Amino acid sequence: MREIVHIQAGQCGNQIGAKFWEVISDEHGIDPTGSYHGDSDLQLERINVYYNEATGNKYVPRAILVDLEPGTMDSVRSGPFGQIFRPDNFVFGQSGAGNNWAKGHYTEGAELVDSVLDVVRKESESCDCLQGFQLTHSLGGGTGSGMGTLLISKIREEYPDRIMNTFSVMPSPKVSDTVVEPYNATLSVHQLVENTDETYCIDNEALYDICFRTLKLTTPTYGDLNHLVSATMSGVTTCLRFPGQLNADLRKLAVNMVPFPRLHFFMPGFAPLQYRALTVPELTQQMFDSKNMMAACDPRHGRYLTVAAIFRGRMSMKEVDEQMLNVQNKNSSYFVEWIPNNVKTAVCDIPPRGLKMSATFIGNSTAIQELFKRISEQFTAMFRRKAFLHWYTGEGMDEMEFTEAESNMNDLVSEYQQYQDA
Amino acid sequence: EKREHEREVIQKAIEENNNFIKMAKEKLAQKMESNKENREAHLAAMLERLQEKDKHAEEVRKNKELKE
Ligand SMILES: Nc1nc2c(ncn2[C@@H]2O[C@H](COP(=O)(O)OP(=O)(O)O)[C@@H](O)[C@H]2O)c(=O)[nH]1
Ligand SMILES: COc1ccc([C@H]2[C@@H](C)C(=O)N2c2cc(OC)c(OC)c(OC)c2)cc1O
Ligand SMILES: [Ca+2]
Ligand SMILES: [Mg+2]
Repeated sequence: MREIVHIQAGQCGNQIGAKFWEVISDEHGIDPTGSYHGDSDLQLERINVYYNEATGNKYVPRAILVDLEPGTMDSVRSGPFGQIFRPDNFVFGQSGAGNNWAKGHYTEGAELVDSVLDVVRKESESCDCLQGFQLTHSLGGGTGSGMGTLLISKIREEYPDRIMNTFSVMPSPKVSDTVVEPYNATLSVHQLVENTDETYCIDNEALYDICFRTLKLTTPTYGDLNHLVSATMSGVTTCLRFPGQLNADLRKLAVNMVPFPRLHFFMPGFAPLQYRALTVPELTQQMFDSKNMMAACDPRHGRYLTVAAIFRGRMSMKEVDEQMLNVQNKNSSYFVEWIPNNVKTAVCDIPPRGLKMSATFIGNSTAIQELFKRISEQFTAMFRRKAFLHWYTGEGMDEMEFTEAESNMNDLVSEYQQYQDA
Repeated sequence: EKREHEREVIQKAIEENNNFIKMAKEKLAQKMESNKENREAHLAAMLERLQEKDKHAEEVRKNKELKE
């Protein structure tokens, strides 16, 4: 029954994970009680990808909530859909991780990982056919980043032939907690290159800009940013959650979106960001405008290796293809020619809450290298003076592991550059 | 290989917290030892000087007696 196990870790990871569940629970007609009151069965046909059934026939998210301190999870619990989650599925320590990758990966997080793997095992073992795992986290803190990557390693060890998928929030000076964010992210990306099959790169720089230069929010809160993230995450998982002419699953996705095993970092796109529904031509233009991208790279600086796009709502499948095909055949400079038919299009009838038309885009572009450069430059600006490193050497790390993580990110960048020029 | 690296990092952090504690403990004990020594030697030298002055005051009374 192609079940997915969802894991959310750290402050960011749990905040956006929680919103995610709010949104999709509403789309599937589940209320804060886990009770179904929807009007279709398109809501229920694949409900088991994300939800386990209850004794009274209630639906309970296949979700595991993880943190090294309890604050955020207390908030999640006391939030709107807080009580939907399995309470055994809250796994947390007391001490925190101090925005320190080393504490999440090596010291504090090591002490909690096994209890997390216990809840994971308990959720996997009752899966008819488990697809893989979905992790929500940021890369700039300590828990979601250090402990999140540690977790991905353990899961890969225990389930080496399942798919690992992340939604990974990338740090930016614009919207920043601490200065060590580049260190934590460079260390984390290195893990993600070896141990995931698909990673959605969600850049906080982009979310800030869309919030500021577009949504016209002058002082954008984390709730504002998370609302974009929530919409993107719902769009990006539509084809898994709903029945269509496609059977979408994680493995087929990875096979069709990843031509080289290391280049599996995707730029998501969304449209629109209202009483006038958009027309298919507007969806198409907006989706592919840099301004609707959530990774803060401009797609005209690179080339698309692959693209997956869904349109949500009742519209003209013919007009979609016409428009899709049109934007390709207007912009062939920005798609690779050596991968025939590298743009794929689908349609769902059910739109999301509050829109009668929407469109979501998953792009594997070489322009994502811009993001990794941005991080590399920042990492190097400190590391060349070994600034701030004592926080990590004090947990047992050596400079060597840093130099290697740096190196592997720059190699990743070189790889993206090689294919942008082929 | 990765698990064993994980073990190494955390054992190194323990080892360093320990060597730091140890070093501190020793540094303290050496300084307090050297301190007591020095302080004592200063008092002892003071008392020695005083006691020589006592002895000298005998040789001044014993010597007045030897003019008779
Ligand atoms: N978009 C988004 N980013 C967040 C949120 N919370 C924290 N961040 C970012 O995540 C990074 C800090 O990590 P955080 O999740 O707070 O630390 P953790 O508890 O150790 O995992 C920084 O880059 C913040 O900008 C959130 O709710 N939404
Ligand atoms: C060539 O690129 C493709 C990219 C994606 C797919 C399908 C199939 C692998 C699947 O699953 N895809 C998928 C999944 C999607 O989400 C899971 C999705 O949009 C959300 C989507 O939009 C076209 C396509 C088929 C393709 O031929
Ligand atoms: Ca501890
Ligand atoms: Mg934080």
